[PDB]
Parts: sequence; structure tokens; C-alpha cells
Amino acid sequence: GITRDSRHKRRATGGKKNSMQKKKKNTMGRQPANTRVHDVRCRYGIIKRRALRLENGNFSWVYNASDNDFVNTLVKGAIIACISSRPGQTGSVEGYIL
Amino acid sequence: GRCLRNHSITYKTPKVPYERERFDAELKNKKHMRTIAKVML
Amino acid sequence: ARGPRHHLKRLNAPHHWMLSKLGGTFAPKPSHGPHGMKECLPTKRNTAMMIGGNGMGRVGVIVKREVHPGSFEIVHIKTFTTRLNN
Amino acid sequence: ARGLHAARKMLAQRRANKWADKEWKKGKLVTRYKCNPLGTASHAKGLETKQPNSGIRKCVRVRLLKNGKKITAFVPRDGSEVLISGFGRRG
RNA sequence: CGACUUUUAAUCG
RNA sequence: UUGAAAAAAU
RNA sequence: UAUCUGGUUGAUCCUGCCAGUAUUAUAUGCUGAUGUUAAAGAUUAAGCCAUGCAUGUGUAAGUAUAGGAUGAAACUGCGGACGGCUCAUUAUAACAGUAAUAGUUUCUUUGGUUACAAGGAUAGCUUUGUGAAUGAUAAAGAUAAUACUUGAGACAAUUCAUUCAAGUGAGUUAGGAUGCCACGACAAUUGAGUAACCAAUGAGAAUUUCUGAUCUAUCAAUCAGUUGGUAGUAUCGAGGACUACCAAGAUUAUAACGGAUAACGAGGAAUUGGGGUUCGACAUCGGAGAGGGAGCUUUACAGAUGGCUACCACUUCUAAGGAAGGCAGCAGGCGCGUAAAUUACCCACUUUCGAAUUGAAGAGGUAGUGACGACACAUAUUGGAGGGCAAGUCUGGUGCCAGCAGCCGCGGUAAUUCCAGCUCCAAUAGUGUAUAUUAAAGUUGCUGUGAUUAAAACGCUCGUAGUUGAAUUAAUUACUUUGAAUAAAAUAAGAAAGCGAAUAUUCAAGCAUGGGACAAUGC
RNA sequence: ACCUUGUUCAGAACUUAAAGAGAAAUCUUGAGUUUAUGGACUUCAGGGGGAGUAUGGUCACAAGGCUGAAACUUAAAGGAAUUGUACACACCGCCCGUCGCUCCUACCGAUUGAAUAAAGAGGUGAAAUUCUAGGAUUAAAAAUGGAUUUAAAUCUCCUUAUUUAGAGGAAGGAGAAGUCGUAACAAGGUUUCCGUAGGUGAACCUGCGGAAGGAUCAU
Ligand SMILES: NC[C@@H]1O[C@H](O[C@H]2[C@@H](O)[C@H](O[C@@H]3[C@@H](O)[C@H](N)C[C@H](N)[C@H]3O[C@H]3O[C@H](CO)[C@@H](O)[C@H](O)[C@H]3N)O[C@@H]2CO)[C@H](N)[C@@H](O)[C@@H]1O
Repeated sequence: GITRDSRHKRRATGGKKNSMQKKKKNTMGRQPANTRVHDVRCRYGIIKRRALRLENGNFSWVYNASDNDFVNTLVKGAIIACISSRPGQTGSVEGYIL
Repeated sequence: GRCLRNHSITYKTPKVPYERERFDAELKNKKHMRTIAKVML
Repeated sequence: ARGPRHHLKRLNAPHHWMLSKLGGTFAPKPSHGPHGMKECLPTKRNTAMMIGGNGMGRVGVIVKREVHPGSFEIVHIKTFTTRLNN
Repeated sequence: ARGLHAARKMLAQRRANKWADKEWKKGKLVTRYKCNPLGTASHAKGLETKQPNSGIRKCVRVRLLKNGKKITAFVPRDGSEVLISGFGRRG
């Protein structure tokens, strides 16, 4: 479904690119499972730990810089302490005390 | 291309079809290095 | 290509394998291992040895080694010049 | 222009002047695909003289299978689906 | 139909 | 002062 | 071979074109003794397909009461993501060369490291069946694993926060240390097999840097995820690839945006004195596609279609309830058209895949058709006889009629041109005709054209972009010389052929280098 | 100062040439220094017609101007020379335009003229997926519901190419001997031609202004 190639974008001059092929699997995108833990079989057989939702979290010693709407999704750099891991990729929430 | 095997032509017909000074001189049937010499000279 | 290639064409085979152009449509594909496809075989192409460019097959001793931080470095041998990897 | 850096104009100048060529233009603009009864093809299957010569030229009218246009065609010899292939002069 | 002209074209009965 | 035309090819 | 000839006039000298000529590849008319080599449904319809084959695979080393080795089937494993076909797409896209990946990375292979055995069920096996049937499926009862698990002999790599810090042109970099999380073994394997990690294979795959494409102004302004910034998401991974906020930015006369192609690109081919013009679907490299889109599965690799799902459009079987299929694989049929071969045999060459020395392969080889072409080679045709252009001022008819003639023209009754008969002219197993490429064409002009009168100096001046710009002096770029590096085939080169040439290319870019005369950019 | 002489510039010209150039007429203060081919730059041309016509675009109140094809047709058209000559069958020459008769080609096209194949915004929306709920069956897990994502297919207006169209037409071209005139070539019997305006069966005629390609290089 979601592709990540630049065959559908325009040029620096504003030109519209013309199709010469179809969507190829190497440009796969995936639906962003927002972390409000699953596993995804990525390319080359490695596994991605998709944390659908999660509440506990390791930390070491209320605001989203990107989208205020996210304020209770869990993303990197979110303030709750500031999350430092990628929960949607690694599958766990690791953060640090501000 | 069409074939891997090579081929060549072993003759070339003259430019002018009918010239008497050639019909007599040439008379089973009527079927390189000079320039190579030239290029080094 | 959907995946890694397996067959090999006679023409596409490396030159120094000395394969003819009419023996057969295909050439033996070298398996992966300690040596590359174009650096192995399944002057006719300290003292050193040239394995790479035009100097392949030449033995001799180095005089000096210019270095260019941009791209590469050059080795001069008793004289002919070539890159380090050769 | 003749200078060493004026390669843009002479390249541009030649492209413009080529269109004046009657023979060259006929082979590039779109008439060999819509105005030529033969198209680009050699043959085509289908179904009184000038002032100082007197007589009658026997001829034939032919409707082409593909295009459908009607053309006038000569008969080859004395006392002589049809295949038609041009004449000595091209077009 | 013929006559006319190098032929014809017409014309003339 | 008025003064137009000469059937087709050899 | 750096080559021309006929035609405007009573005659001349021009401009200028038509025609003549040679050649390459398509078709086609007539004709055909051999040997060798060899193209062959691309153009028109990536239009439709009847039928048959094109992908299966077994060793001592997985599981076998269908215990001697052997052993079909089945489970399990591997592959069918390579190979083969086609050129519909596509105009800086793809492709070629060059550079990077300190921005990603498997599969295979190769090197290295890190409880005397436990638990259950399952196919083939047997039993019942079902519908017309698909490569159709339902019930029941057993039995194994290198199938699936648990379990121990004791680490490896992920995330996070802090810190010590040597290669490389260049890294808070490889790496070490601290605490945390995650994951967690070297089959409870078989007569070789296995997990995690590191490296190579790997110059490889994939993204990406620079330079390079045909015609068009009767296409002049174009772009709003558009151009950038922050932060996240998603990805194998960089990045507006995407989401939220912020900014107004990006391209263009050095041709942007848009349009056309009877456009897949390159290596190459045809022809050329030099310079160039035209072609390149088609051997090999890269790209894209499987009737049209789209969405997915499995895996290490697919947006796979000789895999699936839905819609559109078709094809087929049907017992009428239902059911499958995708020839642009090999043969072969239709349709189309001027235009293109056998419904052959075999894995014996080359090579690939497989549990592997065996099996399989319409890949591949062999055989068949095959004046596409090419080389050598018997002894008979094709066109022509006014000129161009070699060849009769021979004989019969026809009478501006039939006709011939690529052009000049010949024929109006005594034809060197018609239709015949004879003879000789060119080439010859070939030779006519039509179409198109190239040369001729100095009739497209850089080398190289012309512009008083033959076609052709804007009515005139100003003026932006462009181009071109006097002499003079003891940092880049351009230029120039050498190298490096540079797929083969082909070209040329050391009967057509075939097989190690230093074989040299092969330009446009890019890298290194000696020089600074002629140049451009600011100092 | 005005007139007469010399010297050196700028300007409009003229005379000779055994030279240079050209096809020649002629040019010479270039139309010379060009196959012994390159001083700098801009514009234009590619046999004759169809044609400066059609379509499209744009400027003007309009007449019109600027940009500007193709189909098709044809072996010549043209230049300079052997008092003017477009004549050489040689003026009993050549030739122009309208009309009459056949055939062909493109263009327009009341007939709301259409029709077909391909491109953007809005509506309907299969299917498969991500998530969620459910858990028949034996923690696993099937039917099924719901919300996203990707979106085929279809409908509505709009953007490119290919086709059918009759009254209504309107042009051009080709074919020995068909009509009406005398327009042009001699001073062609009113010198000719260009622009423009008007009239006219037709060539054309007349007004204003140019040009000699004039029948005058001259008082
Ligand atoms: N070419 C188109 C124009 O034709 C116009 O006119 C055309 C006709 O009106 C003119 O006709 C001539 C006529 O003038 C003359 N006085 C008599 C002659 N028989 C006609 O002749 C014409 O028509 C006849 C009809 O049978 C045809 O056979 C003949 O071939 C043709 N030339 O001949 C011309 C060709 O058809 C102008 N004359 C001409 O200038 C213009 O170019």
C-alpha cells in the first residue's frame, strides 16, 4: 500500500513525473501503529517489535514537540521525563529524567 | 545484431555500370593494403 | 531483477578466462567464497606484484607513493604507475 | 556568428533552416501516416494524355482494404484483389 | 457519306 | 483622329 | 575513386530542380547444379487463442514395520524471485561513463567465534464417504522427525543513559567501562546436520553525486508537499517518503512548464576523403511488462502473475447445482497485413536447479522448412539494343490507335524506342520492379552555400538576453602533455570462417600530473 | 570676407582601367582583398504553383497588419547576354481574365452536428490489508461486526488525438482543337509596375503617392 519512492512527487521546477513502472516492494511503507507489543516481519527476515500500547518503562538518571494532538501517544522525544527510544520500532519505552 | 558468426564481402561492383574502357580491359565470370601503406606514409 | 543472478553468459564472462565466443551459450558461474567473480577462476594479464590494472603480471620494486586525500593513492614501481590495490 | 563560444546559435540556426528542405520535411511531419495512401508501405493490396501526346491511357480505380480511400492505378503492359506499387517517381 | 488538308479539328453540300 | 482576331501537334 | 551524365534556348553562359547512378534492407516478378555459413510473425493487432510440452528434486549420512543395504508414496527440506519471451510504457525519467554509501544489506558459499535424551499429533497407512468434475474435498483409528515444542550442558548480539578513547583526508568512530532492559544458544540431530554473532563473497543488490537525449514558441511563464526548517512517524536504511508546527520559497529565454514520436537506452550497424547523415524491437549489459488497473501471500530476494484476491474485458467445461484460465515460453490456429518456418527428436555440447557425480531442463544441442543475406564453386536466366548507358541506321504488321517511355521523347501508314522474328549487349545462378537509408548534395553549408538583377538584407533607429570585444605586467577555470582507470562481442589489426595479438580504441564527463603562450572569472 | 593656388580631414558624386571580381550586364570609396575557401554580429532563402491561402494566435473602431502551413499539381519557372522585345512555326507571334464541360484535393459546415479513444476536481465504492471486538471449535483459533490505510470499478463537468455530416457551401488544381473580349510583351497603340481607395461580365479602369525594372545617364 504505502510507498516511499519519489516517483509520485514533482521536480524542483514543478514538473509532474510520468509513470514508467508500477509500485515495487522495496519501497514498502507501513501503517503507523501509534503507541497509545506486536512483531512485524521486516525485510531480510529480521523482526520489528511493534508496541501497540504500553505503560511501564525503564528510565535512567503532557507535551509533544511535533503534534499537540498526540497529547497520549508514545513517541521519541515526548515528555511524560523525555522518551529517548523508538517505541514503535524497538517495542519498549526507554527514557531519561529531565 | 543478428548472428555471432562473422561475415564479409569479398568483392565490390564498380560505380559506373557501363564504360567501354572497362568492358574491354576486364574482358568463369567477372566476380586494402594500399591505404594501409598510405596511412603510414 | 527480482533476485540475485545465477546463470552466466559466454560473452559476459571475464576476458582473461580465455573462453571462446562460440563454444557454448553459457559460462560456468563462480560460486561465492574467498575470491570474487572477476578476481578468480572457477604480464599477458620491497618488491611487489600487480594484480589489477594494466600492470597485472608485472613484478618490481616501488620507488615512491604519492597520496591524494580526495580519491585514491598511487604506487610507482620499477617505471610504471598504478593504484595500491593492484 | 563564428566565435568559439557561439555553438548555440549555429546549432539553432541549422535546425530552423532544415524545415525549408522539401525532401527532408516530408519525411518528418505527419503526412506519411495520414496523407500517403500507401502509408509508409511499399505495395498495397486493394479492390487522355498531356498536350503533345494523343491517345487513351487505360487505367483502374481501386479502393484500399485498410484505409478505404479510392486511387487511380495504371495497367502495366500492352493489352493488359490487386497489388499496386507506385511508379518511377516517389510520391 | 464525300470534299478538303501532312495529319487532325472543325467546316461544305 | 480610329487600326480587334488568327483552331492542336509536327 | 576527394568522379558525374540527360533535360528550360534558334544557339550560348548560369541559377535551379527533376531524372539518371552506386549502395544498404524490405517486399516482390521471372529463373535456379552443388558444398559451407546463416536471418526468419518486430513494424500492421503488448490483438485472440484450440491442442501437447516448457519445474521439479533422494543421498551411506532427516523421517520409513509399504529394521540387511536397497527402497516407491507421504511428511519434512530446497527451488520454481534464475532461466526464457516481448518493447506496450518511459523525454533528465530510464541508460552510459564516473563518484559515495562515515546512509542500507540478506540468500548461497568461505573463514572465525560464542540430560542414558523430555513432551505431546500428523500425513502417507487403514475405514467410511461425498459431487459431473478440477491439481475436489469430508469422517474415524493408529505411527515418526533435522516437522513443533519444553528442557541444559554456562555466553553472543539489540535499545537506552553516562564515561575512557587509536584507523581513516575526515568521526564521542571500530573498541573498552558503568546500570539497565530486551534476546538467548552451539538440534534431546543423522551415517554429515544445527542456532546467534563477526568477516568475506560484495566492485555485488539498492539508493545516490557529476556530465551527456530527438522535434516543437501555432508551448512563456510554471509549482502549493510546492522549496526549505524543526520534531516525530515509516522504512533494510538517507530523505516531504509521510504527519504536525514555522518560513516563502523552487524553476525559467543558457528554453522552464507543456506538447509529439510510427522513443526502451547503451555496447553497435549502414554509408562515408576529411567532416558528417540515418538506423539500433531484435546475440551481450541495464530497464519495464505478462489482457487492463489495484490489493496481497510465502520467502533471503516478488508488488511474482506457467501464486492468490476483487473489479473491468474475454476464454473454456457443465449432469444446469456448479467449475478454470491467462502463449509478449516452444511448436501450432485465426485475425492483421506488402511482410515472416516444424503442432520433430534428445539431455550427448554449454550451463543451471535439486535431499545431488545418476534426476530435470521447448534453457541447450540435433534434425525440418528457409534465392533474407554471406563464402567457394558446375554448365541459364534476367533485362536491354535512340540518348543518359553497352549493344542493330536487320525485316513484317500496326498508323498520334494500340502502345512504349523512371527524364528527354518515339508513334498521324517507310517507326534505330510499339507488337512480333533474327542477331548481340551487361551480369549471371542470378537478374528485373516498387519503397526507404547513405553518397552523389559545396541542393542544409563547422570544414562549406547564397542574398544588385535567378529564391532570399527587417522601411529605419534605439535596446535587454546572446555572441564578439585595442595595446600593456619577467586563485580557480578553460586550454594543452602525459598517465591511472576503463564488460565482452563487434571495428581495425598480430575464402567467408574459427581461435589469446603489446592487440589500440570508445567520445562526453570525472581523477592525478608537467606547462602558462592565447583566454574567462575577482584581486 | 568673395574670388586664384598648396597642404593635409569630413561629405555627395563623377572619369579611365591592359588590373581584381563576376554567368554576364556591370562593380572599383566594392559586387575586390573567397576552393590560396575563417575580421565581429544580426536577419533572410532553398525548383515552379497551391499561397501570404487555410487553421490557430494576436494588434485595430474598421479596411487590414504581424505569425503562417498542408493536401494536391508540374519539368520546368527564372537571370544576363547573341533602339526595345515575355517573339524564334519568328506579329498571320505570344499571351490574360470571366464563362461552358468532366475529374481530383484540402477547408467550412444551421442539421442543439455529432461520435469514439485518452488526461484533472467532486460523489458512490469492491477487495485485500493495519487495528479492534467476538471465540464456533481444541492458550490457540475459524465465521462475523466496526474503524483506518491502499484503492480497483463506476457516475458528473473539464483537458488531447481519430472519425460520420446534408440543404448551406466556398476555394484550388489537371485534361489538343468550346464562348466573350485586348489586358500584358514594340511607345503593345492610354509607358509599365508597387501601395492604397473606389467601380466594374471579364481581362481591368480611374484618383493620391512612389519606382525605372523607361521610351531620358544629355542643354
Ligand atoms: N490554372 C488555373 C486558372 O485557369 C484559368 O483558366 C482556365 C480555363 O478557364 C482556361 O480555359 C481555356 C480557355 O482559356 C481557352 N480560350 C480555350 C481552352 N479550350 C480552355 O482550355 C481549358 O479547358 C478545356 C476544356 O475542354 C480543357 O480541355 C483544356 O485542357 C483546358 N486548358 O484554361 C485554364 C485552365 O483550366 C486561367 N486561364 C489561368 O490563368 C489560371 O491559372
